[PDB]
Amino acid sequence: MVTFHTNHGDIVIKTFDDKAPETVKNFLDYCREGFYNNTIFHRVINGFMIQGGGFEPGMKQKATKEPIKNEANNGLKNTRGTLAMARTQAPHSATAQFFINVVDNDFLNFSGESLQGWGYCVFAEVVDGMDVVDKIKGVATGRSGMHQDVPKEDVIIESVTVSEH
Repeated sequence: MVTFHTNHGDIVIKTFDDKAPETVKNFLDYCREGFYNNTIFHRVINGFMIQGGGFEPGMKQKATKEPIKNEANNGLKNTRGTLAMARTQAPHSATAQFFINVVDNDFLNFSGESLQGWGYCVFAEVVDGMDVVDKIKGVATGRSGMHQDVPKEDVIIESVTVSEH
């Protein structure tokens, strides 16, 4: 279990370790090491998703570890409340950034091991705190340089709690 302690409340997450083993290992390593502490949700698009795990207040992008294999061929779907890894164009480019689907986003789902089909790897889901996710998704946003949909007031992950068996 992972809990993001945000300045708007707790987001409580169950991870799908066996379905996305490299992804969950990467995520938990960042959690346990404090990487997500003092990071923001820097991209909030109502009716789509909320994204974080990369920037400190002031839009300061942190150094990450090397990227991970895309495990989206695990059959898990980007339904409302799931977490998936953000990434750039290359399939195996995810590092620390993740997003929470706020509606079902079928168009993000894996359809093939290809540039257009690889999709976005689901590795966890919110089990409590969707009210907090729903508060975040409705905040006022604007531009920061190249970035769009940046909350005008910082939505901050202050700390995390990891519990494992």
